[PDB]
Amino acid sequence: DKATIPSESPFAAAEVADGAIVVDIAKMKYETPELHVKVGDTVTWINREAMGHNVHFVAGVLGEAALKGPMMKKEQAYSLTFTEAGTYDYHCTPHPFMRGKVVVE
Ligand SMILES: [Cu+2]
Repeated sequence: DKATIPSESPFAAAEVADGAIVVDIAKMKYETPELHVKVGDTVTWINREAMGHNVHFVAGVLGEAALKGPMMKKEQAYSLTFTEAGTYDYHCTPHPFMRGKVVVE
């Protein structure tokens, strides 16, 4: 896979890891819709809003399978550790007008 999943469950915003690269979700948007990171980095999405959101990568992007992340409640978080250079587009499953990308290089 081009990413590993530290936790299949969301977890509390306060539990975000030192060194994680944070993307806030607020105002029905990924607040950093184009993020550039290094191989080995952990990206953590944190939902800052009442409405639930996830991150969803279709099949062939992070590996063979689609990665449909868990729904994050307000002040919940979810991480992916990127292990290979590339450009990885994602969207929010319930809100597909929410689009983002992670560029690993
Ligand atoms: Cu959403």
